[PDB]
Amino acid sequence: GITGTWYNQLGSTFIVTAGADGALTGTYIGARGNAESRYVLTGRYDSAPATDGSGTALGWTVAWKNNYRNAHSATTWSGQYVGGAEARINTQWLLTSGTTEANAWKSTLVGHDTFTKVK
Amino acid sequence: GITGTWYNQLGSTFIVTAGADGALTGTYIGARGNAESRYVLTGRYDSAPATDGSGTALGWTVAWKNNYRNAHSATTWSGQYVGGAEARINTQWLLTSGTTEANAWKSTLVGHDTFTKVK
Amino acid sequence: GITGTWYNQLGSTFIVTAGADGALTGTYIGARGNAESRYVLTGRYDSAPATDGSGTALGWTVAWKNNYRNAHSATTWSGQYVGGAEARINTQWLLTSGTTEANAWKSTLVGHDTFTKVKP
Amino acid sequence: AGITGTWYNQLGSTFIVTAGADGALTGTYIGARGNAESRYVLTGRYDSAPATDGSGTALGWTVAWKNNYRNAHSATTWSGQYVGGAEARINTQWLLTSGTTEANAWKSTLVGHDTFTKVK
Repeated sequence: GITGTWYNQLGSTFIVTAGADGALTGTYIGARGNAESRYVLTGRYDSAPATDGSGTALGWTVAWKNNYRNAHSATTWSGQYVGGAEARINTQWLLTSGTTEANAWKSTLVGHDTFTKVK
Repeated sequence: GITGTWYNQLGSTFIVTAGADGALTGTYIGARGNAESRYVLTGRYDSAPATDGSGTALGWTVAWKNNYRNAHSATTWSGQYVGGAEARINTQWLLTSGTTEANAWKSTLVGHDTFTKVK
Repeated sequence: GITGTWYNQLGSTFIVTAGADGALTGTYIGARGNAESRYVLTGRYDSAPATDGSGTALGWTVAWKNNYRNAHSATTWSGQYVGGAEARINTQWLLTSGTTEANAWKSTLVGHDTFTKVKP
Repeated sequence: AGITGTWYNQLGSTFIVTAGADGALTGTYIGARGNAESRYVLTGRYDSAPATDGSGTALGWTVAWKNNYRNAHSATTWSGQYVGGAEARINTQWLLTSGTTEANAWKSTLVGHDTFTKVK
């Protein structure tokens, strides 16, 4: 149930394929929906989750460089998939920007996001 | 630079390869260091970093399932590689465990890890 | 504005008074709602926020010890109050438990809470 | 409780705290510069009856970055544990939230870690 298209609250889309070996691969698209707004995503997920109502643990990374732009940063999302009619991926995220050593204390933003199969 | 064998403060080993396409691929070997403790890692990095002294942003994910055990959890690391002599990768991490909706609020741990090429 | 009784999505109640000197003081009441689940809270907030439509930064702590029990843990919430129609405080939080050295890598939980003056 | 006194981080900041019998933490945070313009009030909570099995003492505290001389419209919360001994330390994780507009709330909060010791 993870393979497919997921949308967040702020306009982004990510298309992902969950491979049988635990791999997540796809593309993350920023609000602009532009070719310049498409980035590669890669991650991992628990390919044999509990069937007791627990979610399916997963994570993925996007580095914010493509052929058109580079923000010298990477985001990682860590969270869980929950299936059913109200299916959702609930995540918390870390965004790290390349900095000098003196500025390393403010290198990393933290936040959360929920994705759904419909907008 | 990034490609090689790295060690965290606690005794774990991260064997990584950085591809020209921005990809990170490798294997994580927990403190014990036997086969049952090896897990697949995948991630992404900024393959064209700034030239002004800043680090190179990167992230990766490990899902804690292999052929021998499954913890129904995944860790994502978010940070930056700082080169020179005494190369290091400084990270913050998020470990999420699959949980029921009732326990979702305690699903994610956070910490920090620093990796070096010297055990 | 910030002073009052606020509720999170999971049933808890936050009773707070915002002092003129930037002090936050109050009581946190867990979902159960009985006296065994009342805890003291203390914090700080920006008492002179920007006038450009930014939120008001704030934070507070609750150690999870009262006269009835002691979880050997403490939670800090960091966030901003956003005024308006349906006023809210958006926060992220860190809960650290006391642990030994060998287990300090799993001491700290991270999460997020949204509070409103209207109870779910 | 071992906690009262002066604590230093590696980046050059100092904090002076008093640990109250009731679980109160009160004090002053002094940034690297060292002058009055770099002094701010701190308040928090700690576990006043920690376990005796060698586990750390959970605590947290908040500073809002406003004094009489300046206002950065932000606040930090530190969540951690005190570990006693000859080389006592407070190990923490922190969140720094800045007040922002709603359109920028997604980049409102930084996370990091810091360790404080009794010797500079």
